[PDB]
Amino acid sequence: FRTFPGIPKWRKTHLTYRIVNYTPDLPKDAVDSAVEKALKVWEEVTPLTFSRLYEGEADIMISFAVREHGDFYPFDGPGNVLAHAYAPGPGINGDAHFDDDEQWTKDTTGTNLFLVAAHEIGHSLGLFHSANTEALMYPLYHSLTDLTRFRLSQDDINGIQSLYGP
Ligand SMILES: CC(C)C[C@H](CC(=O)NO)C(=O)N[C@@H](CC(C)C)C(=O)N[C@@H](Cc1ccccc1)C(N)=O
Ligand SMILES: [Ca+2]
Ligand SMILES: [Zn+2]
Ligand SMILES: [Zn+2]
Repeated sequence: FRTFPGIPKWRKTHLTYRIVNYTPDLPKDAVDSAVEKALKVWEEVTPLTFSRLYEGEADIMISFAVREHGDFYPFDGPGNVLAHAYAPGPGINGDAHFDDDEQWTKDTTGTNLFLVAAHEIGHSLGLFHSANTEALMYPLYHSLTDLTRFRLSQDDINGIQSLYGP
């Protein structure tokens, strides 16, 4: 497990993400919105303030890809999960690859570029793996994607209470 205290591998409580690429299916624009939303309430919980790439490097950068790349999770094509992501520090710091195999969709999900985002974004920092109802860890895209107040994992939130160092 990652996270805490005084935050992960960042000396800022004002971070960023970067959709390196953005597969133009949701569209690219609604894929940015799938991510950017996820981000938004992750910044209500911790003291952090996430946003898209202010400059330089980021926290969790993401590229789309996995039509069948073969990293972690499965390139399963449109439908299923999709992110074959791995941790903050390890990978292009906070690395996640989202099935460009999909045709991003939010038809309940099918696949929506939003939870690959949540799973990734929460995965990197340290709100990484649990088992609840609403959590980023509630483990199969049919989520509580009401990202107005998504209310992340309550356990992996106890790690966002670290991000929250200040
Ligand atoms: C983003 C979050 C939802 C990821 C979860 C849980 C997780 O944290 N795994 O590490 C997941 O990977 N679930 C996969 C496991 C594996 C394939 C990587 C799954 O059950 N996927 C469904 C996809 C799905 C989606 C909608 C309807 C039906 C089925 C499946 N392959 O049966
Ligand atoms: Ca898939
Ligand atoms: Zn990959
Ligand atoms: Zn996971």
